[PDB]
Amino acid sequence: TNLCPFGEVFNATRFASVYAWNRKRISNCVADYSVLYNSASFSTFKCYGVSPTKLNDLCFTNVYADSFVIRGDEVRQIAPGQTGKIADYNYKLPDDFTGCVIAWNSNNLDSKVGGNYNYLYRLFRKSNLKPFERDISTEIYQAGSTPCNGVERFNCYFPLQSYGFQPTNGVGYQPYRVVVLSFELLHAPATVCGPKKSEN
Amino acid sequence: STIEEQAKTFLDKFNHEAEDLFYQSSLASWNYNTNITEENVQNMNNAGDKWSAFLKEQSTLAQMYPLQEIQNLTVKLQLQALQQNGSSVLSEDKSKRLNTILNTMSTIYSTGKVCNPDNPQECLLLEPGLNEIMANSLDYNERLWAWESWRSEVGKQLRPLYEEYVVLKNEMARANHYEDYGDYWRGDYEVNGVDGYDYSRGQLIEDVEHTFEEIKPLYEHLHAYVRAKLMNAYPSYISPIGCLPAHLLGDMWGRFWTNLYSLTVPFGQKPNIDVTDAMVDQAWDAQRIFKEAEKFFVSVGLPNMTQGFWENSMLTDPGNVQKAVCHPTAWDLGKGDFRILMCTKVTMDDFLTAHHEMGHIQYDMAYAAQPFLLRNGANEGFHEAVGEIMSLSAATPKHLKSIGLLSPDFQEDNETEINFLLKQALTIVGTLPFTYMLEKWRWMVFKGEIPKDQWMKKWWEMKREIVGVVEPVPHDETYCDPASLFHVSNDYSFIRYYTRTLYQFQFQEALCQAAKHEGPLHKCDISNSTEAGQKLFNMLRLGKSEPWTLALENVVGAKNMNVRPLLNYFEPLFTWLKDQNKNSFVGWSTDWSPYA
Ligand SMILES: *[C@@H]1O[C@H](CO[C@@H]2O[C@@H](C)[C@@H](O)[C@@H](O)[C@@H]2O)[C@@H](O[C@@H]2O[C@H](CO)[C@@H](O)[C@H](O)[C@H]2NC(C)=O)[C@H](O)[C@H]1NC(C)=O
Ligand SMILES: *[C@@H]1O[C@H](CO)[C@@H](O)[C@H](O)[C@H]1NC(C)=O
Ligand SMILES: *[C@@H]1O[C@H](CO)[C@@H](O)[C@H](O)[C@H]1NC(C)=O
Ligand SMILES: *[C@@H]1O[C@H](CO)[C@@H](O)[C@H](O)[C@H]1NC(C)=O
Ligand SMILES: *[C@@H]1O[C@H](CO)[C@@H](O)[C@H](O)[C@H]1NC(C)=O
Ligand SMILES: [Zn+2]
Repeated sequence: TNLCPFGEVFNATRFASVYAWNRKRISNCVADYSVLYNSASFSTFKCYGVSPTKLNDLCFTNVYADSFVIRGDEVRQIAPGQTGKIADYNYKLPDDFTGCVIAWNSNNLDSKVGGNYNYLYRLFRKSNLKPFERDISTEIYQAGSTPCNGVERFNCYFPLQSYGFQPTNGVGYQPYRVVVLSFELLHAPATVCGPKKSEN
Repeated sequence: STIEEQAKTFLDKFNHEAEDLFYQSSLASWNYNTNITEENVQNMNNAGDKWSAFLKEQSTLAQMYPLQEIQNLTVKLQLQALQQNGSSVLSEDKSKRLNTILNTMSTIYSTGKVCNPDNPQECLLLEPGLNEIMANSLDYNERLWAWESWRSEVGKQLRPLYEEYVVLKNEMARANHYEDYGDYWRGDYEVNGVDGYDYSRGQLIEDVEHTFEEIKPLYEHLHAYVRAKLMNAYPSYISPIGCLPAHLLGDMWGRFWTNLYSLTVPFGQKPNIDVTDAMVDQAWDAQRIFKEAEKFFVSVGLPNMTQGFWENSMLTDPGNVQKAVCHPTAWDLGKGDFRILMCTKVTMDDFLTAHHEMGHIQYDMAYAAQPFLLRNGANEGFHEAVGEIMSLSAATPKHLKSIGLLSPDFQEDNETEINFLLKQALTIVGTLPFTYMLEKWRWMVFKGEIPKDQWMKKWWEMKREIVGVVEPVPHDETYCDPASLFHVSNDYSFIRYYTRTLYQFQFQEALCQAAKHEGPLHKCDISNSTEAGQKLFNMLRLGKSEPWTLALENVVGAKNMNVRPLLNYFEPLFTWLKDQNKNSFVGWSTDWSPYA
């Protein structure tokens, strides 16, 4: 009765582009974090502000699950205090992040011979994202001093680019699926508890 | 926003789009080279056409960021590589013309064939026909007929085209702001705007010339030793004080003296060390060979091959399934995808090649994090120098003992080592005057310092003067003997073989210094030395982002090409050669010729 639906998140068929990252609220359910944490599945499992092992002993007000695909060598940017194209322009974790970043190689699912180009990322932006901000706008990015209208297009750029995932790419270029679990602690009744603390 | 930060935004967009498009062409080309079919030819050319067209447009766009306004030298370098114009400076009538000259010269060479004067039906091509004569024949007249027929039948065809080629190429170079086509080629070594590491195009001529002066003693002594041995093999045909006849040198040009080993081996009773039989006894296959090469790089602190390397490489001839192109090649496709294509056989030769080729892969992997256009050797001589030092370590008896291809109770004697160093020098040292002299003739022709009616006169004057080699029959200006060699008639610069050769021993000396090697340099194995691996890696990872003078200084502690490490490698042979020549003339007189 009301076990948290992590399978809906981790085993989801479709994953979002990182610039349009998907959020799922996790509420009113028990969560065995240790079933995930003890998985040969995951290549990254890093927690911040919380101990990965004692997760089953904690309660939280709300838990959020952000999910998206990025390049293998961009996983290091899904962490507090990072910079780079993903951290600055796509998905930004705050310095005081409490939660876990989970990632696994999805070359088998998200690559394709000739290349899968259906995943995008923001390449250009006037400024950096604030933590947990999402920008899905598509205004032309102006890098010069001349404007971007309908005759002048010099030093102007469409802001989103496609990843290109071919199965033969090296590990750093292969697609990785990412789930960021946010453990939120309000002054309010908990709704998500480990198995150890199941009597709310 | 400044022109520089506009240029960096343009480069961000260039890099993302370039890497994927280059990758697709790399894939198509891979598919052809591993599976020859008409269909895959088409894919390869389609993808290569798209890549070329993309580079043409990007070059046009990059032209809008003037170099004046760029401080950041990592940005300036990328822009520099993008706004090079090459043959596009020419009109399209001239550009179409020079391409025709190029393609005619190339086809005249690869289809050139000579026929028995008696029988107009027994004909030979350069490969395998003439080369086989020039490599194995001991008959003065037959070697002479092959040497002369090639140059008179193919060379005379090339002569009018090469003169025109010089004019157009020089025009291109001037419209690209170079003095002439030679100055254009020396640009690969140029460094500007990096304080204390700059290097001018003209300095290459002097540094080549100064380093050659220090190779002359070793060369002269090798020459005199070979000359005495050749008098035994061709009794009435060679003066003990004159130049070596050009058709007796073991290949069509004397480019290497490799195939004189049988005639000049110091100690014919001592067989060379060849672990081919041992590898067959121990049931080695191609996989084992490349696993051993992988072990060698890890032992010095370098990474393993990637998982993709093992899944996607072609390490053996696919034989009855597909047709493949079997030249050993190290492929850097981009996007973390590194491969080797090699039809490996279970021989000592292929064991050593695998180390060589995998050294290219190590270079490629170390500089993958550099921006796209900076992923390359620090100049045209670096990659091959990295590959060659890997064969050096891997062929030493010390190394082969360690891996169980020589018995733990094996010992190197004086005579085998001298045999080895002599063989080495015939290839490595013998090509250096050849390579220098040939390029000097081209640099001077491109500068307009040799008038057309003296092309062959000055060619053979410089052969006699610098190389110690004399034409067996006189040749007038209807000949174009330099174009009788692939690189000349196919438009490839040649000094790279000189600079790379010096680099490789500079690298080895420094790396062996770091591994605390003791004894003669030629015996050094850098395995298990992470201090040597780290010194190499500090240069490898630079790719093309730094001056080659700095990349060199990272390995060897100096900024200059330097022949002393080469001379060091050969020191035991030098002293030995000096003793052998004690009753001989050392040097030569230009005055003697076989036809005087
Ligand atoms: C390279 O050549 C261009 C001019 O050649 C044309 O443009 C190329 C991009 C290519 O498309 C060729 O086929 C064309 O023939 C030079 O462009 C000049 O740049 C200067 C600034 O330095 C500018 O003032 C001029 O207006 C340009 N001239 C023209 C005719 O457009 C460019 O400078 C050359 N690059 C280098 C490095 O020399
Ligand atoms: C995803 O599926 C596998 C097998 O189908 C299952 O064992 C695993 O626990 C699932 N993941 C989650 C988070 O439920
Ligand atoms: C080689 O090309 C042929 C096309 O005729 C194709 O049938 C075959 O599958 C290819 N081999 C490989 C290994 O891709
Ligand atoms: C050059 O630019 C790159 C990327 O913009 C930057 O990392 C580097 O610090 C810059 N170097 C200099 C000397 O400006
Ligand atoms: C390197 O070290 C290992 C273990 O110390 C040794 O067995 C091996 O033979 C060494 N190889 C060389 C080439 O020194
Ligand atoms: Zn090589």
